[PDB]
Amino acid sequence: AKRISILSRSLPTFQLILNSNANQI
Amino acid sequence: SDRTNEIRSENLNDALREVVEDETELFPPNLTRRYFLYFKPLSQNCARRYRKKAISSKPLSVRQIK
Repeated sequence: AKRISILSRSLPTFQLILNSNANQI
Repeated sequence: SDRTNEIRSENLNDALREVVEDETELFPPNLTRRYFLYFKPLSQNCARRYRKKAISSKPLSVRQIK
């Protein structure tokens, strides 16, 4: 994202949100 | 050059420079110089021509230096 912002013109750590469709205990 | 090529590869001419500059690690200026730099005091002859007072070319004793 750092490169993307610089080429497409203070960025915190990015959050990873996991979504899944599989086994459910 | 290497990183400019690799950045052009993924295809995410001015901002390219600013990207490459920050992305890379280089040898700083000091470890690539080879010359020395000294200062030569202001001559009294030159300071008496253009009407200036030369604090530098005035000699001094060892007591007078505070």
